[PDB]
Amino acid sequence: MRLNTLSPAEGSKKAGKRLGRGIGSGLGKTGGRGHKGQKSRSGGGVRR
RNA sequence: GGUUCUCCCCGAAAGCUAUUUAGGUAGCGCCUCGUGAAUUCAUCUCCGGGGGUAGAGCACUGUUUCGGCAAGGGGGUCAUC
Ligand SMILES: [Mg+2]
Ligand SMILES: [Mg+2]
Ligand SMILES: [Mg+2]
Ligand SMILES: [Mg+2]
Ligand SMILES: [Mg+2]
Ligand SMILES: [Mg+2]
Ligand SMILES: [Mg+2]
Ligand SMILES: [Mg+2]
Ligand SMILES: [Mg+2]
Ligand SMILES: [Mg+2]
Ligand SMILES: [Mg+2]
Ligand SMILES: [Mg+2]
Repeated sequence: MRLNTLSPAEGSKKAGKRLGRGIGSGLGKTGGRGHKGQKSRSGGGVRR
């Protein structure tokens, strides 16, 4: 127990998705939106 | 139109329905991750079923040719009260 030996529970912290950061990321160009509809646009999508 | 580091595992759709809808979107179908559960599911063999397609046929609804039977047509001639 020193200020540089404390570590979080396992599974307690998970990295966020980061869209549009290359091929390898698995989340490049389109960023998980597919091609070219209303739902791909910034602000795009239909009301409830 | 563009969307910037890496590796591992799985892996579609371009259909149906609706839409001032048709290059948009929503539910379902197909993809993924998780949880739960029945020999649940597949192929083969044997058993039980309904069919009206392929082929065929011409009783029926239609169509078609030839021959006998000819109803009855129509043509001559006299009649034509
Ligand atoms: Mg990822
Ligand atoms: Mg990908
Ligand atoms: Mg694009
Ligand atoms: Mg399109
Ligand atoms: Mg789309
Ligand atoms: Mg805008
Ligand atoms: Mg694969
Ligand atoms: Mg179909
Ligand atoms: Mg209808
Ligand atoms: Mg039968
Ligand atoms: Mg038939
Ligand atoms: Mg036939």
